[PDB]
Amino acid sequence: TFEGYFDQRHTMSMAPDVTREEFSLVSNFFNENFQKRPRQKLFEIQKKMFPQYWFELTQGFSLLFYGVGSKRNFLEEFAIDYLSPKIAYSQLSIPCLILNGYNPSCNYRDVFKEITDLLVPAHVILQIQKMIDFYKNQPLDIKLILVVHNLDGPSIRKNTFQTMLSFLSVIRQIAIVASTDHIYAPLLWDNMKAQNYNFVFHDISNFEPSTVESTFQDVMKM
Amino acid sequence: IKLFLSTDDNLSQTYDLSIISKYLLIASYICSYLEPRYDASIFSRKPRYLQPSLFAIERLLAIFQAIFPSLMKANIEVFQNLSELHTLKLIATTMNKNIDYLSPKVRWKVNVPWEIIKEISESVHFNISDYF
Amino acid sequence: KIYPKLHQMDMDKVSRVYADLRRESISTGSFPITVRHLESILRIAESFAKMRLSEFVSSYDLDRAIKVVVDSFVDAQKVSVRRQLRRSFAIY
Amino acid sequence: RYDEIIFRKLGSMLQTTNILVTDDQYNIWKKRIEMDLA
Repeated sequence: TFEGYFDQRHTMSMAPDVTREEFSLVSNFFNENFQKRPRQKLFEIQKKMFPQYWFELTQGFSLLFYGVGSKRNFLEEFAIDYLSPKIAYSQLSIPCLILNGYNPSCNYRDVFKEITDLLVPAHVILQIQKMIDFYKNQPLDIKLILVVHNLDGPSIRKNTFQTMLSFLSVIRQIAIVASTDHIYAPLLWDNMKAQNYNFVFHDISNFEPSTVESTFQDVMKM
Repeated sequence: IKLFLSTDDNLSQTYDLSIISKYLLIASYICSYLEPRYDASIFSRKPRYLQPSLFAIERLLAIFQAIFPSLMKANIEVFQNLSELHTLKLIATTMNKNIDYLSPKVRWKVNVPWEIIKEISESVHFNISDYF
Repeated sequence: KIYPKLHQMDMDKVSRVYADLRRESISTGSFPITVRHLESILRIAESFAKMRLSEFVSSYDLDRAIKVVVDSFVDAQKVSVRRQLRRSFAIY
Repeated sequence: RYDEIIFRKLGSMLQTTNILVTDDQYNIWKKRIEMDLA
């Protein structure tokens, strides 16, 4: 309850020091061994929602995946094995763009270069406006699939990057899938951003270890 | 006479807000002007002219939950209204470059004066005047 | 002359009010609600009956007694809790 | 039950909606009425 908030000389050196290499070993062993079968069974059961996810994406509802545990592998498996091939074999090979929000070294201009190359026939918002005006006359067929891991990523958290991603979802011929880990993630988006994003919210918590994301921050600083 | 009785230099229900937004603003004004000492004293069952002080997100959420009319809890709509408040320049932050709300070093403060929050409370029928 | 007698027809209507008052006084600085305060409901119901000169304690007398005691308890709490206990005892 | 709980938590359209009477309840009602019908 809320009353639990109102009703509320040792050092870390007293604990035995663990090196980074020693840190990796136990982490890997307990990630691979412990809770293997039940989590794999949960993943296999969760795969049953692939037709629903496909239908939602074709209707234009963006997918936001949240909950405790890593969501990179789930999105990779979905987008690679189910979404992209079926779109090609039912519309008649669809390119898929993967953005790593867990990397602080990203740049929005670099991603926009790939977007322009993949979408625009031969001041980012000015070009996005031209894309929107162009794709109005284009048929309502999915041409590019966009996957954005960690919409709460360090550089991704910034308002400009969120604005750039928000104007992307106006075009129906673009499929957007995003994931978040922060509990206060909805604080980032206002009504205008929510309207442009068109997320349908799905909790996909799986207690999957964040092995990849742990590489960009040093545990030795703790 | 009516032309002279008013300057008419003014550029011209003053702020259309959802109930969640109104209660969030009411709680934020309490946070920005009430000492952290009195939170447990007043809200747990166990100043008009100075500049507002900063407050944390958890204090705002706790006071909002305590004053919202069984728990309301925090859904996506609550945080969406909170972000709308910031976008409307009703709540200020401690940052000016590269806005990132999730950075753990950013605090919040109220930009809405007393004369507006008085009428908001009147429209809500919430008696703030008895809390000070 | 008038000495109204009691009947146990409305035992629950008083017992539950007493339990509610004790529960609401468990963790707030308020009246020292005890058995002596329970007796106040009965005595003031008897006083209400003695205004009608009735020989028996009726349900209406107990209703007014409960109203008076509960209102007296509620109107003494702090402002933040008063508006909650206004709705917590809306039954009475 | 486990599958229905996770379907409800996941917000899946595969989970049935409790607007109509459940198959088991109506089956029990039909069997109990029919057992004394003849």
